[PDB]
Amino acid sequence: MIHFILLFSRQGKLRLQKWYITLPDKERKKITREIVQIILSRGHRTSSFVDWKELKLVYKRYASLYFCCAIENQDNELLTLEIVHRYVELLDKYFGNVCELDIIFNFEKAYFILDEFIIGGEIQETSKKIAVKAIEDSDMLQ
Amino acid sequence: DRKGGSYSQAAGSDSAQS
Amino acid sequence: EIFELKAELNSDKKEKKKEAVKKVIASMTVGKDVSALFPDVVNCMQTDNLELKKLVYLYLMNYAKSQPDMAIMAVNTFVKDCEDPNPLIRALAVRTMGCIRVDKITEYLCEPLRKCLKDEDPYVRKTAAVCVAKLHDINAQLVEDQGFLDTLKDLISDSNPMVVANAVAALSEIAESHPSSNLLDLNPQSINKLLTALNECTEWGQIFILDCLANYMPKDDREAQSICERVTPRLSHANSAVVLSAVKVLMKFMEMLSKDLDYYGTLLKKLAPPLVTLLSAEPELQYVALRNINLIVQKRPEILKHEMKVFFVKYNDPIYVKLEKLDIMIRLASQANIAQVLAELREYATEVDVDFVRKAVRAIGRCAIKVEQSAERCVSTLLDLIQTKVNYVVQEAIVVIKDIFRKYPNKYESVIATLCENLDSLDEPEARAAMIWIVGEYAERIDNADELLESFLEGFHDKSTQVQLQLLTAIVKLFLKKPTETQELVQQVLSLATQDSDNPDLRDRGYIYWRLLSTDPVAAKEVVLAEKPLISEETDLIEPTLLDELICYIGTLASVYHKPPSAFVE
Amino acid sequence: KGENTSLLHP
Amino acid sequence: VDSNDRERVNEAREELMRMLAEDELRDAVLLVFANKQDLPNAMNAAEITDKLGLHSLRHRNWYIQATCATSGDGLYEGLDWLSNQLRNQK
Amino acid sequence: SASAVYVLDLKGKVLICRNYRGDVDMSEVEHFMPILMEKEEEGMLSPILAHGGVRFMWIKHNNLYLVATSKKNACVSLVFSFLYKVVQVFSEYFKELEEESIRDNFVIIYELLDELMDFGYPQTTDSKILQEYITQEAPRPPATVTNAVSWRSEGIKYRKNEVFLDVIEAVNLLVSANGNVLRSEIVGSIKMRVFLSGMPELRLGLNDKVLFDNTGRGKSKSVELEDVKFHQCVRLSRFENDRTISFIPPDGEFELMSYRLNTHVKPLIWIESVIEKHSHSRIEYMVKAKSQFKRRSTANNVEIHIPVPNDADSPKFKTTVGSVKWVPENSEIVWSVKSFPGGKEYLMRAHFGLPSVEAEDKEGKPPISVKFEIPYFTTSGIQVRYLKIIEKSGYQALPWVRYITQNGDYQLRTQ
Amino acid sequence: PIRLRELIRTIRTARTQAEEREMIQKECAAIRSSFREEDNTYRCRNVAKLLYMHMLGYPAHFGQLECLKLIASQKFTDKRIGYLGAMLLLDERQDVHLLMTNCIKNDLNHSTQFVQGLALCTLGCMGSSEMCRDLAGEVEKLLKTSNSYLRKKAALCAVHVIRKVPELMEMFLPATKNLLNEKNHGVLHTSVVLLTEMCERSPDMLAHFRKLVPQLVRILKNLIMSGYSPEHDVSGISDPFLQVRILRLLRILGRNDDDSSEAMNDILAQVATNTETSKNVGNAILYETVLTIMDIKSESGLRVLAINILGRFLLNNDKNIRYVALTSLLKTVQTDHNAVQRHRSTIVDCLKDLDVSIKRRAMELSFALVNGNNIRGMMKELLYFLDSCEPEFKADCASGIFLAAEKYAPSKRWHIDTIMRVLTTAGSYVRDDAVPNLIQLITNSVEMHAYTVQRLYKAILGDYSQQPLVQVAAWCIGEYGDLLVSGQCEEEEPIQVTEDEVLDILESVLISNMSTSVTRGYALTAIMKLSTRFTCTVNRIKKVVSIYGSSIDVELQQRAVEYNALFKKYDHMRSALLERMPVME
Repeated sequence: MIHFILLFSRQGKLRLQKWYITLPDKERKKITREIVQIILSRGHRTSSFVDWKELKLVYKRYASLYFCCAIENQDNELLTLEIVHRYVELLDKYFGNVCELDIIFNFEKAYFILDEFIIGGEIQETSKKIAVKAIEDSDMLQ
Repeated sequence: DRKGGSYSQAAGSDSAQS
Repeated sequence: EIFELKAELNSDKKEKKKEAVKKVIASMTVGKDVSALFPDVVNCMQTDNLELKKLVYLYLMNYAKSQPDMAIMAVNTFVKDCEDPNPLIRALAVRTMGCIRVDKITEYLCEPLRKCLKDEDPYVRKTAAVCVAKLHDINAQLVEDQGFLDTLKDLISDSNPMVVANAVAALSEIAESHPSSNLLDLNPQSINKLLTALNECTEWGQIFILDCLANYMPKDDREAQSICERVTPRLSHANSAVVLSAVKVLMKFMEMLSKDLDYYGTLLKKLAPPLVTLLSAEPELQYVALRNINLIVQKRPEILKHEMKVFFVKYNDPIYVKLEKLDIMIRLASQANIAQVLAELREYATEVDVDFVRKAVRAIGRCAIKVEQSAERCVSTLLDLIQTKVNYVVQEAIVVIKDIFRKYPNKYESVIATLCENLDSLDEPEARAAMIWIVGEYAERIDNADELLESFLEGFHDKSTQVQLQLLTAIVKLFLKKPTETQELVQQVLSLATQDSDNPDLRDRGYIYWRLLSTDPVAAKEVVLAEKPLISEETDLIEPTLLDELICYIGTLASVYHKPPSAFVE
Repeated sequence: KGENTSLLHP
Repeated sequence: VDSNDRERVNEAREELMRMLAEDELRDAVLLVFANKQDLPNAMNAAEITDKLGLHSLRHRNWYIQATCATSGDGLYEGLDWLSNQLRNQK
Repeated sequence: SASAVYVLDLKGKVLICRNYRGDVDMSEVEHFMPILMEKEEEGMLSPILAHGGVRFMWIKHNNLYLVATSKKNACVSLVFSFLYKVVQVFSEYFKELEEESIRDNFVIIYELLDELMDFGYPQTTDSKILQEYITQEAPRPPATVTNAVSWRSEGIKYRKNEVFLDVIEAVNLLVSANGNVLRSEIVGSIKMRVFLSGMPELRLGLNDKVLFDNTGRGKSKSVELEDVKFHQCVRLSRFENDRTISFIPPDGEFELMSYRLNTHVKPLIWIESVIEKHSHSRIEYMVKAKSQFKRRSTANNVEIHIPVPNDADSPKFKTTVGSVKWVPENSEIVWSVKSFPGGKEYLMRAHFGLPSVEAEDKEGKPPISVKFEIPYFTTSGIQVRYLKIIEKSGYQALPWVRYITQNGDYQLRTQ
Repeated sequence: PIRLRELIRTIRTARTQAEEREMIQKECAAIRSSFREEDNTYRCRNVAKLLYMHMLGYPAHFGQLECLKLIASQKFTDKRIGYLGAMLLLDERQDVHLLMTNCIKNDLNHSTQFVQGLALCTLGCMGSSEMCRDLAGEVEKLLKTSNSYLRKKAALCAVHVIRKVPELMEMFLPATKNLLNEKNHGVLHTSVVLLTEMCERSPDMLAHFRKLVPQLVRILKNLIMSGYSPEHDVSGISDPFLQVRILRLLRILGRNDDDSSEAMNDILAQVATNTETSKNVGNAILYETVLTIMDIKSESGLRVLAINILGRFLLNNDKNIRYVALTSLLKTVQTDHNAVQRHRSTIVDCLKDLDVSIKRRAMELSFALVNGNNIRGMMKELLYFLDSCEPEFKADCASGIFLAAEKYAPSKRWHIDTIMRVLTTAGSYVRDDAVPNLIQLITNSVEMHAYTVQRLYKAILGDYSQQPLVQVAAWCIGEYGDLLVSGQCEEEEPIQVTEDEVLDILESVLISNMSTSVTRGYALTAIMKLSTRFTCTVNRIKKVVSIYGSSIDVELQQRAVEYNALFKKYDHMRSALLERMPVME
C-alpha cells in the first residue's frame, strides 16, 4: 500500500499530494519538506529508490516536476514504478498532452482521477481504458 | 501650501546675544 | 556565437568593438565561462575610449587567475597607461595592476608603482597606496625588496588627508600580516599629525585614522587626556562605524587614564549617549551594537547602569536583535529595575517564538539567580506562567524552578504545594528530571511524594539515563527521609535498577545505594541526605585576559562572536 | 519555461 | 423534548440549559415541541414547562406545542406561531 | 576588510559580483543560499553567515541581499557601513532598487563598484560628488575628492539662494498592556535641501539647553537633546568647543543633524481600546482615541492600526469619525482619520465573526500602531534661532524650514 | 466568486513569500465572508480556492464545517467538492469527521453509482477507528452485490476497515467466499488484495483461504496464457498489477506447508522462464516471483533458477535492478545462505558504487552475510569501508560492526581489538546506546583486562572529545584500575602508567568543556571507585571531590556531595561497598 503520493516540481513547489496515513499537519508539512530536500539533493543515477524512515520512497520524474511515493517494506519496488507510469499515461490520455500548466490549474481533475484509480494506498483498477470511461461518465453527469 | 506645515523663514544668528 | 563575437571584436570599427565588450561583460555577469576568448580581447585593449578600457581591465582582472600564461601580453599596456596625463586613466591602471593575481606579472609592476608613489595627483597617490598593499599581500618579500615601506611612511607626513588615510590603512594592513618585526609605530608627534587630519578626513578615512591608534599604547595621563580630548568629538558622527571606532579607542585609552581625575567621569558620561544613539541604528547594525555593548558591559558596568528602558525589545525587532536584547537586559539587571525587568520578561512569555520563549525563560532564571532581592517575584512569575498551561513555557519553568530551588531553597517550601499537581505528563527530558530532583530534594512539604513517583516508575528502564539516575536519587532520598511509606519502593527501585538495568553508571549507582542501605541505613542520613555547600553559579563574565585583548578588537568579527581573533580565522 | 513540455510525449 | 424517558429528562434539561448558556445564540427564540404525544404517560403542556422552568428564560420567547408523531396534530399551530414570532408584519 | 562585494537575488542568482582582494573563491557564493535556508528554518539565521573559514556578512535589500564575503577578522561594522553607502548610492543613481536595474545598468554599476572601494577599503561614497566622474550617459576627477571638502562641489551657481529645512519629529511610544508607557523617545531630524551659489559656510543656531546655560539663558524653553549626531559637514571640534554648529551644507537634500532625547510628557494620542472576544463566537473593539495634543494643531492622516483576529470575517464597524477599513493582507483594523483636531475624541465599536472551530496554532498579539502626522507642531519645543549663511562673494540668502510632527515607534501593547 | 483558474493565475503572479501571503489572504478574507453568509450558489469555487490555499501551505481550519454542509448537499459538483475537502483537510485526528458518518450513511444507499463511489472512496481514504465501527454493516452490503464498478470499491473499503479494525475481519469471511470467478480484472485484483490482507492479518483464515490455491493457480496460468489484450497490456505484459498480486498471494500462502508449496510449483517454474524481462514490468514480475519462491518451501530446482535469475539481475547496469537484486538477496539471507556466498565480490563492489541506496543495500547485505568463517576476512573490508564511508553512513557501519562482533566474534582478543579500533576511528559517529552494550561485553569477559586497560589508557590520553570512547575508557579504568597499575603504591621505575596521570585525566575530563554531563558522571564514578582499587595516590581525589561538590549540575552536585560525605565521615566503610558489580547477559 502506498503511504503517500506527492507531485512536486523541480523548483520544490508541490503540485499534488495524497497521503494514506493519518498524520499531523505540522508532521505532514515537515515530511513533505524533508522528502523534497532529499529528492532535490539526489543525482540522476540514484536508482530512483530511497529508504526514508523504513519506507521505500521511490521517485520517477518524467518532466521538470517529479513524482514520489511511499510503499511499505513488504511489496515489490518495480510495481510502484509501473503504477506511476500507468497513472501518468491515464492523466495524459484523460486531458490530452498533459503538461505542467494543466496540472496546477486542473488539480481537481487530477485528484478525481487519483481517487478513481488508487484508493487507500492500494489500486482500484488494473486497466487503463475502463478508468478513463468511468471518469468520463462521472464528469459528463454534470 | 505643503503637507506637514508651511515652511518658515529662519534667522541668521542669535541677535540677542551679540 | 563565440566565432561571431570574436570576429566582431577583431574588427576595425569601434561601434562593433564597444558592443562586443558590452556583450562579453554581460555574458560573464550572466554566468558564462568566457575565459576562452581571453587572448582575443587582448588585441582590443589600447583604445582611446575610456568606457571600453574599463571593461577590458575588469575582464583581465576576472580572467587573470584562470589564464596566467595568456596574461603576459598586458604588462606593456599597463606601463604605457601608467603615464597618461589624465588622472583617471592612471588610477584605473594602478588599480587593475594590483588586482591581477599573477606571480610573473607583479615582478615587473614595481617600476610603475614607484613612479606613481610620489605622484602629485592625489587620486593617483590614493590608488598607489592601496596598490602597494595589494602587491605586498601577494608578494611580501617583493615589497620589502622594492623599498615601499619607507615611501609609505612618508605618505602619512604629507598633505591630501584622504591620501594620508589611504596610506595609513595600507600600513595597518601590511603590519597586520607582519610578524611585528620592524613595527610602523610612531611617537606622539605622528599621532598629533594624524589627529590634525582626523577632522579633515572623509567618512571612510576617519575609520582608517582611528584604527592606527588602536595599536599604540600611551604611557602617561597627559598624553591620554590630550588624545581623549580629540577622540571625544568623534561621538557626534553620523557614521555608525565611526562612533563605534571612537568608542573602542576611548575604551582602549581608558586603560591608562586615572579615575581620580575628573576626565574618567566626563568620558563615562559622554559615552552613554553614544551607545544609546547606536541602539537606534539599522536592524543589521543592531546585532553588532549589542555585541559591542555586551563586550564593553563586562569591563566598565558603571557607564550604562541607568540605561534600561532603551534595552526593551520592539515588536518589529529582528530575531537576532530580540535574542541579544534579553542578554543585554540580564547583564544590566539590578535591584533598581527588577520590577521593570520582570514586567518586560512577562510580556516576552506571551510571544510565539519558541526559541524566544526559551531565551526569555533563561533570562528570567538568570535574573532571579543574580539578584536575591527579587526571588519571590521571580517565583511568583514562574508559577503564574506555569498556570497558563504552555507546553514550552511549562518545560522552561520546570528547569527554572529546579535551578532556583538549588540556589535558594531555604524559603521555597511554599511553592512545592502548587508544583505537586502541575500536569506531570510532560515528556521533556530536561523538565522531568528537574521535577524529579525537586520532588526528591523537597520531599517534606509534599505529603503524597510516594504516590507521585509511582507514575514515573512504570518505564524507568527505558525513560533515559539522566531521568533514571534522578529517579533513583529521589527514591533513595525519600526512603532515607520517610522509610515507612517507601519501604517497598526502595526495594523495587533497587531490583529494577540493578537487575534489569544495563546502564554502567546507573548500575554502579544502584549497587552503591543498595550497599549503603544494607550496610547502615542510619549513616545514609548524614551520607546521602547531607547539607550540600553553596552552589557556585556559572559566571558569565569573560576572563580578564581575553577581555583586555577583546577591548582592542572592537567592531571586528572577533567582537560579535566573543571569540579570540586567532580561534576563528583560517 | 520547462512546464509546457508534455509528461511522457506520447 | 422526550417526556417518555424520565431518566433522560434531567439530561435533556441539562443539555438545553448548557445550550441556552451561550452568548452567540441570543436572537434565536425558544420553540418547545412536545413529541411522542401518543402514550398515556406523557404529561401536559404545563407540567413539562414547569419541570424545565421555561418561564425562567430571560430574554427568551419560548412556546410549548404538543405534536403527535403518529398523526401530526399541532404541527400547523406550531408553524404558525413560529412564523408570527419571526415576521412582525401583517 | 570585505573580500568580494556581490549582489544576490531572491532565487539565489548572483546579479553582480566584484571581488576586491581575491582571497575567497568565487564559488563560495553557492553555499550562501543553502546556509541561509538552514539558518532561517532553525531560528539561527543572521545577517553575518559563516562558510567554513569564510563569513558572509550582508544585509537584505528590497529584492537583493548585498552579501560581501570575507575571511580575515575584518571590521563587520565597516562592511555594514560600506553596504549602507552602496545602497544609498544605488538609490541616488537609480530611483528603484530591484532586479530591473541590476541587469540593465551593468555599464555604470561595474564602474561605480570599482571606483567606490579598492582592496576592501572604500574611498569615495558621495553620490553628488560621485555623479561627476562616473555617468551612465570621462573627465578628470573633481578636486573636491582630493580637497578636504568632499561634500560640496565648488563652482555651484544658482539664480536664487534658497535653503529649505525640514524639522521632522519622530514620536516613538512604547505603551505596555497595563496602561503605562515604557519607551517614549523623540528623535529629532533636521533634513535640509540646500540650493545656494558657491560654498557657503552655514552657522546653524538653535535654542539648545546647553547653549542657553553657557550663555546664561538657562531659564526659557530650551530643547534638552540627549544625543546630537551631526552630518559629516558639521565640524565636530567647533560643536565640542562651545556648541558652535558650523558646516558647509551640500547641494541637495541631506541629513544635517539627528537629535534624540527622551520625553516625560503625556502622549499626544491616548488610545483606550477594549476586546470583548467571545470564545469562538464574536469579539468587540471598544477603542477610544483621546488626542492629548494641543487643540490648535491638526494631525493629518491619522491611521491607528488595530490588529483584529487573523481569521476574523464578516466585520462591522460602529465608529464616530473617520473611515474604518479592514485589510486582510495586514490582518488589522485600519482606523484611518484624515483630520483629527487636537483634543478630539473618536469612539469606535468593532464587531466581527469567528469560526466555530479553534485554530491549530497561536497567532500572537501585534501591538496597536498609530500613524499620526501632525504638521507645524514641535513637541520637544526646539525652535531654530539663526542660520549664518556666509559666502566669500557675498549674497543675501533666504533660509526656510518647516516643522513636521509624525509618529515613530508609536506602538501600543495589547492585552 | 472568483474561479479557481483566476486564483491560480493571480497566485502565479506572486513573487515574494510575504506578498504571496498577502495575496492569498486577500482571497481568504473573501472566502470567509462568503462562507459566513451561508452561500450555496458559488460554494464550489470557494471550496476549490480554500483547498488550493491549504495545499499552498496556508491554514484552512475555518473551512471545515462548509465541507460537512456541502457533503450533505444535493448537487453533484458540490458533493464532489465536499468529498475532496473531506479527503484532503479531514483526518482521524481532526475531531470533526464524526458528523460525516451520517452523511456517508445517507450517501451509501444513494441510487447514483458515482455519489456512492465518492462516499466509499472518502471512507477508504480517511476511515477512522470509530467510523468503521458504525460503517461495517453497510460496507458488507455493497460487497455482496454484482456491481463491477462497486465491487472493487467495496473490497477496498473492507480492506481499509480491516486495517483500521483488525477485530472486524470475522464479518468479512462469509462475504468473500466464492468470489474468485470474476471476469473483470479489477474485481479479481481487489479480491486478491482483500484475501492477502486477511491472510496477513490472522492465520485463522489461512486454512480456509488455503483451499482456493488451485483456483488462483488456474487464474494465473490463464492470465499468463492470454499474452495479448487491449486493456491491462503494458509493454507486452498482460495484467502486471494482477500478476504481482497473484505472486504476492502465492508467496504469502504455503510458506510453512508442503501441499500448498507443491501445488504452485508448476506455475512458478513456468513463470520463472516464460516471462520477458526486457521492460521494467518483466523485471518486477521476476523479482516478485523470486521473493515468493524464496519465502515458500518450493522444490530444489526452483532455488537454482532463482539464484541464476538473481545473479543475472545483479550484473544489470540499471540502478533499480541492482537495488531490487540487493533487496532480494537481503530477504533471502537466512534462506539459502550457502548459495548467496557466491556473490561476495559483487556485494563488495557495491560498496564503492556512487548510489546511496545501492551502497546502503550492499552494506546491509555484507552485514547480514557475515558468517562464523568470513568474519576475519570481512573485518578488514568493513574497517576500510567505515574509514571511507559517508558522513551519514559512518554511524550505521560502526553499529553494524559491533553487532556482528557481538554475535559471531572469532575470539575475545580480536573482538576487543576491533571494538577499540572502531571506537578510536568512529568518534562522533558511534551511538551512545552502544556504550552500555560495550560495558556489558567488557564486564562479561574476565580473562583479558590488562591488555584492554593499557589500550584504553593509550587511546584516552591522546583525545578526550569522543563521548562514547571517553565513557568506555572511564568505565574500563573504574572497573580495572587494579590491573592498569600493578605494585604502584610508592615511587617505582618509569612505566607507562604512574598512578598520577590517570587521576589527572579524570580531573581534566571533569573540568573539560567537551562534556555532556554523562561522561562527567562516569569519570566521577571512576574517581570514587579508585579510592579502594588504588591505594598509592590516596587522599588526593578527596580534595577534588570536595571542590567538585559545588558544581552547577544538580546530579553532579549530589554525586560530589555523596562522594565527599563517604570520604570524610565513612573512610572505613568506603571499601565495604566498592565491590565489583555482577556480570550478566
